[PDB]
Amino acid sequence: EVQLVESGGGLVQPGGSLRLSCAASGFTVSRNYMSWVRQAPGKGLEWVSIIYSGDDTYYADSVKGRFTISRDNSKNTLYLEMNSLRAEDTAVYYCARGEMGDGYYWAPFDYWGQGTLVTVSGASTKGPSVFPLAPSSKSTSGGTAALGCLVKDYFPEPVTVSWNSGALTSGVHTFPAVLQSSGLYSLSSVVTVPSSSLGTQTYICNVNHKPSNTKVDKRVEPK
Amino acid sequence: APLQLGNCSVAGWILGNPECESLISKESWSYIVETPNGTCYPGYFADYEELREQLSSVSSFERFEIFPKESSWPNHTVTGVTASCSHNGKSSFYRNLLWLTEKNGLYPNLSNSYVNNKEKEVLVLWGVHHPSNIRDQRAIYHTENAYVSVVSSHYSRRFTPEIAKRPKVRGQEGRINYYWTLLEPGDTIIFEANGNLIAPWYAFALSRG
Amino acid sequence: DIVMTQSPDSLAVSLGERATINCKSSQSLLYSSRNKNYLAWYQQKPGQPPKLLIYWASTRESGVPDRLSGSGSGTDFTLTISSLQAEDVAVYYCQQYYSIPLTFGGGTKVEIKRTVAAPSVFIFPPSDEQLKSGTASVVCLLNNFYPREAKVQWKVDNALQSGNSQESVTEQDSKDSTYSLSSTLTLSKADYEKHKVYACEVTHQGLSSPVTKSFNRG
Ligand SMILES: *[C@@H]1O[C@H](CO)[C@@H](O[C@@H]2O[C@H](CO)[C@@H](O)[C@H](O)[C@H]2NC(C)=O)[C@H](O)[C@H]1NC(C)=O
Repeated sequence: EVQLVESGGGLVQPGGSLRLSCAASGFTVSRNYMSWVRQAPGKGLEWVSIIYSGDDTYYADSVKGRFTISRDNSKNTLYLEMNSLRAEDTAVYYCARGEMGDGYYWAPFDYWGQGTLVTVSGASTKGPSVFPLAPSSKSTSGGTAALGCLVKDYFPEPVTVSWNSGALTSGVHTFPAVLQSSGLYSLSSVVTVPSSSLGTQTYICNVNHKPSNTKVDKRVEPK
Repeated sequence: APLQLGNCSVAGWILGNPECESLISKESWSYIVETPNGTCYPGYFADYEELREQLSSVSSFERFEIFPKESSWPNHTVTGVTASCSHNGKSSFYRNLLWLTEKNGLYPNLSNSYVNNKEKEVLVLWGVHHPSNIRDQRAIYHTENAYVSVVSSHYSRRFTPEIAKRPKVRGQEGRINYYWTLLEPGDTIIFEANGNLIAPWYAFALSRG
Repeated sequence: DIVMTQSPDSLAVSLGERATINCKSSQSLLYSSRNKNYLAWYQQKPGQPPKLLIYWASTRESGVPDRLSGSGSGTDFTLTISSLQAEDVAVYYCQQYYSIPLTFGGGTKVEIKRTVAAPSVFIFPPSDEQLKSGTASVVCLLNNFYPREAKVQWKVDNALQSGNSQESVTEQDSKDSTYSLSSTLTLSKADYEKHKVYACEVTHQGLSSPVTKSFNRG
């Protein structure tokens, strides 16, 4: 019941502004603690801002004066209008809840959002190139075949790879992307299936790159 | 002949909340009629249920001046007020408490005591301010590690105000925790501090039961 | 600004063993009024948001297993896993909701020790689609191994490669405690077809000898 749907992230140039949204259902935002907590890639968690009670606002000194938090009760949404964004602001921002009882003492973050990524760079987005990692006898050690896709040359993070529109989850391993010398990202997402179902089952890796509005569906077939 | 408090609570009544100026203490009552947050300037009222039990039925109730404002406190400013305790569009404070601050940029060590000559039980109240940041701890008391010691023949406790920025209540980031005790006839209570003390201003002598 | 410090920075114990996560605060998390300690413990599995496991230092939330428990009062707090399971592989932060700024700890990465698993190696030649563009990326795969320490060396006609290959490792699977590694050898089109034999050699604890998979066209 209690979910937190976030939206508003993506790529922004240094100095630019961006507005984050958090759709809520299962509790009243005007009657609970609402907080933003960002996490730099590969770094610890960091609190950012809050809003509570009669729309009183605290902020962290690292983003104070640049960010402004707000909310809309008729829409049941949390907002974080960001201004003068810097490179160190590149983080996945999370949506947070707390049971505001008496409003005298603080509360932890019991329910969280799934996280949206904000990339502060000026290189602009470019579409990923998807290539089939076709299986063969060199990728068949025994009674199991290995196949995947190579999502190469894109910017910025992230990309979401699924197989057969999410109907294939057992054995799928999508690896973290790597930043190559050119300045673009590249990763590979593989899946281990029984080598008997190669000629009978069709396989489609599904890649989506929101910052470039790109959606690629590549079939993988044996060589 | 019970009590009628109206809007005010016992916390608001006994602390002297300026919103309760209409209420005058009568010598006795069998039981209290409340309409219960009464703490003007937010904080924790310690042993509030215990105090309402002692104040249920009293006799020979009296409200006397325990620590005079213009004498008991040399080398300390006593006119500290706050906007959370407004009184007709003007900042004020509890009518039974004094909020002690700096004077000439100095909060000297504190010492004062009261001797129960009323030949009855004297209810004595005080508070401990918990500021919201280190900067306002120095600006009001000139000491980061403050101590408050309340000692009598039947109650001895020592408080350490910790600096913490809590959620806003009455538009205030800091709290004042409220405390009380009962002083037997012939007993002496002694207050010592160097900051964050809400010393008693009036106190109540009473016959309990 | 309360400084939340955790110990250790990475914890690896066998399945069913006993794991402790210790969090020391820069200030007492207790209130003079009552007796409740405003510390919380969170879990963060890879790719997921944090998940509150313990609030009020000791109390658990609904749905959290019993093997988890939080102890401590004052400036010293502890998360403890009595019988560590497979799905417990995650990062754990302690965070104070005492005063604001609300601050978390550095994080404690918990990992499972198990039996030595040897990886299964497969190699993928670049598809004709990428070669037409003018780039050759050979991918060497390492499905499931333990431990995570693994060396991948590229050979192009028996030539040890360095400076043109890149690799990334998946975090520990929360079911069978494996990891996975892929290395992407990015070459140009002129240098791919100029050569013939390409082979990724793998050395590991579970492997008695360096294993090599190779294709020969290009
Ligand atoms: C408050 O100020 C001083 C605190 O000791 C009291 O006496 C003065 O002491 C300072 C040195 O500490 C010197 O200036 C003099 O010895 C004292 N000056 C005066 C004017 O008394 C002073 O008595 C205290 N205030 C009152 C009203 O008594």
